[PDB]
Amino acid sequence: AGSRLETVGSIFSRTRDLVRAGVLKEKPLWFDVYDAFPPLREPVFQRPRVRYGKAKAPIQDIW
Amino acid sequence: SFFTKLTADELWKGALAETGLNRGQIIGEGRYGFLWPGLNVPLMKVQTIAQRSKEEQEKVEADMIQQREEWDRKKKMKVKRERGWSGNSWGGISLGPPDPGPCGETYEDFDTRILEVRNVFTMTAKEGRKKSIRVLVAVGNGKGAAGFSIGKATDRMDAFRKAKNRAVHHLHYIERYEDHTIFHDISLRFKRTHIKMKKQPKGYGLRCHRAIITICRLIGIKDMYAKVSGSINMLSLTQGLFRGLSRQETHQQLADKKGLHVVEIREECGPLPIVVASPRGPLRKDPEPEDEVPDVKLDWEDVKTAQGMKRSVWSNLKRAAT
Amino acid sequence: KNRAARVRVSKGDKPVTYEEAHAPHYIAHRKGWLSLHTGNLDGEDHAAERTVEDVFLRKFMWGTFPGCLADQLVLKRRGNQLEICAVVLRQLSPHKYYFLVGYSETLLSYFYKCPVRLHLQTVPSKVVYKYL
Amino acid sequence: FNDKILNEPLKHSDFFNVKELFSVRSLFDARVHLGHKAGCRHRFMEPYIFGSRLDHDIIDLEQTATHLQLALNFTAHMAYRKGIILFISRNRQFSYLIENMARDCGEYAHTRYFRGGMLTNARLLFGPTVRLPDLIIFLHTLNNIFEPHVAVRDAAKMNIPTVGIVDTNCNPCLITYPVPGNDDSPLAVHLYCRLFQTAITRAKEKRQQVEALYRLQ
RNA sequence: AUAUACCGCCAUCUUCAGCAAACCCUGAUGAAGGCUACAAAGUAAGCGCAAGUACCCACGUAAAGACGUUAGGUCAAGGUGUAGCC
Ligand SMILES: [Mg+2]
Ligand SMILES: [Mg+2]
Ligand SMILES: [Mg+2]
Ligand SMILES: [Mg+2]
Ligand SMILES: [Mg+2]
Ligand SMILES: [Zn+2]
Repeated sequence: AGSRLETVGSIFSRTRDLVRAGVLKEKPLWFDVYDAFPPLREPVFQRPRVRYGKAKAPIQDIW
Repeated sequence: SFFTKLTADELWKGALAETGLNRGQIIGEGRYGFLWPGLNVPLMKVQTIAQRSKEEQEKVEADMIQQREEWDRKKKMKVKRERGWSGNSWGGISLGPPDPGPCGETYEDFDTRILEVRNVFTMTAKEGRKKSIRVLVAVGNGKGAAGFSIGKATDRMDAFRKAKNRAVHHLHYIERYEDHTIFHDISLRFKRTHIKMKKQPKGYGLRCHRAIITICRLIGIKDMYAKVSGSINMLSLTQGLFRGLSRQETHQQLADKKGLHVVEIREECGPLPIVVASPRGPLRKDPEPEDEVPDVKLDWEDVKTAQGMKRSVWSNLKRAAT
Repeated sequence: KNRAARVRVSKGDKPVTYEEAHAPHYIAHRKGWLSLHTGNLDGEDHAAERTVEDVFLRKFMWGTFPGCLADQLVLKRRGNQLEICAVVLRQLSPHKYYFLVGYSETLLSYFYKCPVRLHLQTVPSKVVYKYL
Repeated sequence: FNDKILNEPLKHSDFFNVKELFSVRSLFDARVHLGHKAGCRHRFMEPYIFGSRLDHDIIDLEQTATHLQLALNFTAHMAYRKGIILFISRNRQFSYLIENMARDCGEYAHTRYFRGGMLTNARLLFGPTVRLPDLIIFLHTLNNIFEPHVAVRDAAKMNIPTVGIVDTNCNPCLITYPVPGNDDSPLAVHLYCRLFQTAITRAKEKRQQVEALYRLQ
């Protein structure tokens, strides 16, 4: 089948879940490697909201 | 004359007026009683050119009358069409299971139900009113996974298959506390439409809006109270239904976001504190700060029901069984 | 819009034949004349009846082969001899087709007083040229 | 049933020993730490900023090494799993290199104008049965107009994991394995085409090793 | 009797270049929209222009001109729906 909602969850959160409901009759081949070495961030889409009030970037200046 | 007679295709073209019969007549029958050894007989064996009688012909000509009439009564049959939400309205009309792909990839568990049809128009340059039909389906097989998408084309039959073959590619996995319900009482708004959707115990029946009955029967959620307020526009209802059914915290997540064991108390049971989920890993030795009467901005329509002051003659109705 | 012999394109679900998929300014360019007699030359007689002999056969054979006469007829004439090339369908039993060959070859021959000689060609389906 | 060479190297950690092929000293002299100005610094990249020395954003190389080791681990397992690997780039400066890189390895590239819907309309724009490329490597996630490249949104939709070289302009939300690094300087990409080629060429010959081992067994 | 039921044959824009099935994407999955070669989402069978063909050439004039627009015109070319007269 497939699920091409890039917003409602990351591609691991869909491919783990579409094989828990059993609609996919075969897993993708990259699936076990994410199940072995996941990245440090969950790659879900977030809208870029923009800084408005007294909320600057928390970076520092190098001196 | 003879040459004024013409073919059959130029007859139905002139009589049907779609620009703004020959199944029983075998080649061997004739009105005058007649047989030929080529056809209408035992083939090549009666082998003499001979004719019939008159009242035998009155037996087979009356047969043709009953064949056409019975075939016409077969044309005049009322199809036992399933009633979806009303007669003469493509409401909860079930289509078949959606179409298989170009290599394999069957979808035999899925079901498709229509949600809203709309004869939509747009004034174009040449033709004027361009009527297109804008249909909306939902896929789902029970089993926690479902989806929905829209179709838009210039014909009824061709717009349905557009929406079916789209929605099997756009799927959510609606998680469930064990099958029949959801996790927490969720209340959201999709652009105008405040939907309050609360968790219910078993046997309650789907006391929820006419669309949401025929969506959760495709997800497997068997009973849930869902009062939709504000605007009820069918596509904006469903895209609000589907996010808050997906933006959903399982009991193993409620632990693992906070640590601590999640306990549940059932009123029909005793005080038996059944753990539904312990965290996968550590355990926190800090009990929760039990600040009573917290600032959870609760609704108003739950307080008037929990007080029981107000009433409606359609508040609690003995309706049918889903 | 001239609408002489042009089948109109509406969808891609009407199977058209090669003789029907050409507009009638293609009769020398991409087609030929379905009939063949020496009438319309300059200047030779017996053209006046020889079309009435021509239009009768395309209204006769479409009756006696109903639903199985695939394309238009090829009505030739060679002196006191005329052949009928004809494509048919492979649906009816060949005991009935030969009965129609032997019947029509002696019916019109006594009607127009000339040896009519029908010769058949079978194609199982319709030879689709375009799917419009 | 030969899943015994497939089930093994997920239990292992760094089965290819890819960590010998890159170091923080070796990364710095490819000038991977350099970035764009502090105006166009993307809001989702501020975790991966060391600081702003004189309106110039430097990248935490201690955060790259814990990403590049996890990124080069992914592409090495997948070329070992005979997966199909692409390279998408649109910089026009390294369109010769990342193509000539792909001819050196056994993997494919697409370094020009992305036709709209190449992954999502794949069964029509190509033949009716096509094996979709089950890994995508970005070397410039921006177009020639500094918009996110369209394959960052289609590879999410067509459900194939993508790695990328995400700079201070771009959005790392849809790249399933971000590597925060410089990409517009040629000494960066000369090392960036170095590490993504060595890790998959070792991955090919490691696959041919273990298969004859169990075929000799 | 009805071209305000139609086939059949055409007029007009047409001295046009468009129309399009089927898929994909974008609009929070709203009516709809889908242009950027130092290229940001489109792909496209199919039709028409074009191209070929006739005439004295490759020029030219013909022929060709889709989908639609005007309930265009014709029951009085022929056929024929409905209603009528017999
Ligand atoms: Mg009714
Ligand atoms: Mg004209
Ligand atoms: Mg002219
Ligand atoms: Mg032309
Ligand atoms: Mg009129
Ligand atoms: Zn950059």
